[PDB]
Amino acid sequence: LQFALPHETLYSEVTQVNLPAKSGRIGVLANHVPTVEQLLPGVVEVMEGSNSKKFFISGGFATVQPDSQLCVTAIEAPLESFSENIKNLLAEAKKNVSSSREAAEAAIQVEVLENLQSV
Amino acid sequence: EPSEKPIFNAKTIEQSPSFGKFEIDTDANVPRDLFEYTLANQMLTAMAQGYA
Amino acid sequence: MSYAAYLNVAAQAIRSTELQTASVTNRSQTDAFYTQYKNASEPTPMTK
Amino acid sequence: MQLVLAAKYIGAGISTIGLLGAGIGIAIVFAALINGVSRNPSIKDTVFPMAILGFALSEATGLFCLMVSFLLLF
Amino acid sequence: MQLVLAAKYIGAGISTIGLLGAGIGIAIVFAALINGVSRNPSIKDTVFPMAILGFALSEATGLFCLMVSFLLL
Amino acid sequence: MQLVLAAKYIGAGISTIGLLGAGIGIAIVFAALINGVSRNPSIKDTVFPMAILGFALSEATGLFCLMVSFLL
Amino acid sequence: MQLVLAAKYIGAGISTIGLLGAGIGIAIVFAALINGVSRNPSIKDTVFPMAILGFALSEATGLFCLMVSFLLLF
Amino acid sequence: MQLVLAAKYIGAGISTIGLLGAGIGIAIVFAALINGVSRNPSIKDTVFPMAILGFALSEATGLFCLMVSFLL
Amino acid sequence: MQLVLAAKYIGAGISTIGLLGAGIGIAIVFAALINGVSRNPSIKDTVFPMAILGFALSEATGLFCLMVSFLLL
Amino acid sequence: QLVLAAKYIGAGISTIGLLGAGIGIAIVFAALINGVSRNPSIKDTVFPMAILGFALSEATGLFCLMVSFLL
Amino acid sequence: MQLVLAAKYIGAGISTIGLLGAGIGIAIVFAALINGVSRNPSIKDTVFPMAILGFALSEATGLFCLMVSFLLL
Amino acid sequence: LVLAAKYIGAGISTIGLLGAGIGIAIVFAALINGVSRNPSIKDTVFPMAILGFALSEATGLFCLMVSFLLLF
Amino acid sequence: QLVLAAKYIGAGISTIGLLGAGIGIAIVFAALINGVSRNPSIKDTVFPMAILGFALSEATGLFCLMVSFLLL
Repeated sequence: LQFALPHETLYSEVTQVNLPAKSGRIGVLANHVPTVEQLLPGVVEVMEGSNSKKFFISGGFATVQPDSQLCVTAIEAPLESFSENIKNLLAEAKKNVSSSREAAEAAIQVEVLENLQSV
Repeated sequence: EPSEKPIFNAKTIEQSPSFGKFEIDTDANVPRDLFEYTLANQMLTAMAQGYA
Repeated sequence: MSYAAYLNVAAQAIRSTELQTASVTNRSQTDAFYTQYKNASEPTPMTK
Repeated sequence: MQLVLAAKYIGAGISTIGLLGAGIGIAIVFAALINGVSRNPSIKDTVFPMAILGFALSEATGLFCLMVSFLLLF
Repeated sequence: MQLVLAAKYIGAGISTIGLLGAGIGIAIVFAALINGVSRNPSIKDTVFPMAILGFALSEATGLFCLMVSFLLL
Repeated sequence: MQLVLAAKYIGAGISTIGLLGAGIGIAIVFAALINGVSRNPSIKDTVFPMAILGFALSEATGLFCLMVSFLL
Repeated sequence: MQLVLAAKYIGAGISTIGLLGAGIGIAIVFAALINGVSRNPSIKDTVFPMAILGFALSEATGLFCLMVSFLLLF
Repeated sequence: MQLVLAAKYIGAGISTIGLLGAGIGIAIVFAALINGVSRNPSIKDTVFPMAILGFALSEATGLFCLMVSFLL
Repeated sequence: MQLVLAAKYIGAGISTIGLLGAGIGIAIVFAALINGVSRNPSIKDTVFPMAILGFALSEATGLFCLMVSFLLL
Repeated sequence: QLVLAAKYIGAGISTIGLLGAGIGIAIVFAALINGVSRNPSIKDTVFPMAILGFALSEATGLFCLMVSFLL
Repeated sequence: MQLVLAAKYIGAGISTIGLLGAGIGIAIVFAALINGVSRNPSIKDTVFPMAILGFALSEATGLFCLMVSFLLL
Repeated sequence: LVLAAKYIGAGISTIGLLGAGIGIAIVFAALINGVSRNPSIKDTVFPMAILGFALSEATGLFCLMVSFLLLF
Repeated sequence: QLVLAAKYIGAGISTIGLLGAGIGIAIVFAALINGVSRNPSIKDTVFPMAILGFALSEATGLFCLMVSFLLL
């Protein structure tokens, strides 16, 4: 129902959502305050009572609704059953590009990369 | 069917009647982003539909 | 890239030998070109 | 026994400075009570039951403080 | 009888420092009242029932404080 | 006397510390008044017809406080 | 005698200024408690405890402070 | 009579603590004025018309406080 | 020593104002503790261990302050 | 020797009022830099209002240091 | 002779007010430490190596302050 | 008495530094929070952490002056 | 007799100024950890302004402990 990538849409009833917001992590719950926040490039998780399932993400927007439905939208995304050397060899080329408008884009890679290392 | 759809910008987003209901922290350019990303997203949907 | 695209570099640094079977390898290759237009006549060509 | 009466009156006046704490104290709880309800939804119930419970526990400062001043005037 | 009268006057002046608390106290409630209504919509009704119920309970500091100073006069 | 006159003078000086509260008190209400109006729309409306009410009730501190010093 | 009784009464009044700290202290915990729950829903358990646990540890100031005043009152 | 003069001088020094309230008081209104203007829509409209109205009402603390010190 | 006993009692009362700092101090730490957990998920782990480490270091003010008053007793 | 003695304590008690002006300046300048962390109005608009705020808050200190120097 | 003993005791009590500053001081650093970690990523290392460094530099107020009280006691 | 109240007067003067001490902290706290927003450490804001600091330690210099005046 | 007595009260009254420096340090270090919960300048920018802020705020305490130790 409400948690979509443009190519692949994911989730539907929820007991606890954890998100990596604009200003630090947050947790929506059974009744929560209606809010919009930019979603920073980091991990996320769903809940169904006592069910642990964590995804990574690119970033985007979250929107807690008055009608109580939470909508989470990102671009790309299983946890470690998805993303080491794939990361490593890329991290090399990343840092290299930074020393180069063009190298500014690589700045974006360092933070996004460094984050993923922690998983 | 030839169709149209509205994109709204930063000012329109702040000024919207029920924007008050949403406890969006005015913590730096927040409606701006929502626009900049509703322009890409809306555009996509149109293109997907247009192509298909 | 942008913010508009922020999460398309965070999704394309985070793109780069698994899921990339068609799907993602192709989500990464875009073949678009822009050209600005002036007084009929154009400006010049460039990759998106 | 004039000093015991004299220092009793300064003592009662000095006791009143503690109400500075209870006075601001009540304000702080009610302020956050109206700010939290500007974000809703649980007006009466949830947030209102605690705000009176918070007021009671903060005016318990004032009643234990006015007691010491009234003790020293009686 | 010169000391009981003297210490009564300092005692009344010392009692006035408690109004520092009630003075700031009122401000705090009213400040949050206008800030909350800059978010809207429930001003008159819902919020105003508490906005001044909070003023009453915070000026009850001042009236119990002015009483001790006026008692020492 | 000369103690009742002396202690009346310190007593009058001591009563002036209560103005610390009303001085900060006004500022707080006016501060939140301008910050709430940086957010609109009701300027000379709802907000301002309460900020003066807040000022009055916070300078009622100072009037009851300057009374005890001028009394002494 | 006399001076020991006199300074005993000022001493008891001076002790009451410490409740300024505990009075504001309670407020602060309860204010953040209602603000945190304006984001829900850990109403009972999680928040309510830490609050009452925070209230207890902040009124432990007041009970150790009212003790010194009541010690000098009796 | 040496004590009415003595306690007149401590009484005038004690009166100066009340300026602690007006000194912070002005700062509070002015800080909120510049933070609200970091957001606009205008400085020349609505904000400043009260950002010194607030200053006046908060330095009215200091004038009533410096009066009691200069009186003693 | 009439005065040594008298100034001992005012000295013990004057020592009690330091608890104003420890009383407010505890509140500040616990307030930020509940606010941070209103954002989650670090209820157990991470935060609570700093919540009573911060409380201990702030009530160490009170125990070193109550000691000076009880010493003058 | 009492009017001279109480003159010196009276001059020291007057110095506590600077606590207010000392914190006061900080508040206006702190808000000045935080507001300019949002821009774009450093030269004109904002910096005018921040010396004006400083002046009116150190006017506390000048009226307070005068009563201490008076005594 | 005797007044030097009396004013020593009040002098020791008046020295305890400085602990109001360090008591609140600790709380401030620890409160910000738990709010910053309700945000991350800087839990162990980066933030904590400065956090108890902030505690030490703010309890150095209390040790220099309890020193003057214990000096007069 | 003139030497005695000179020493109490010199100790009472020191409470004014409570204002300057917190004062510096406030400016520097806002300087580091504003620069957590960037990009202007070198130029703009940090240069003024010395203009704000100087005007706030001018409190302490005029304050320590009255205490050292009542020392010599 | 009195010069020694008021020297001891004067040394105790000097200690209240540390209330300012004690809170002062906290404020700077608090904003230092909050600003770094946002990054990326943990080493350089962040701490060079912070430790410089601590020094300027403990300079209150050193000029304050000096007046107490001078009177003791």
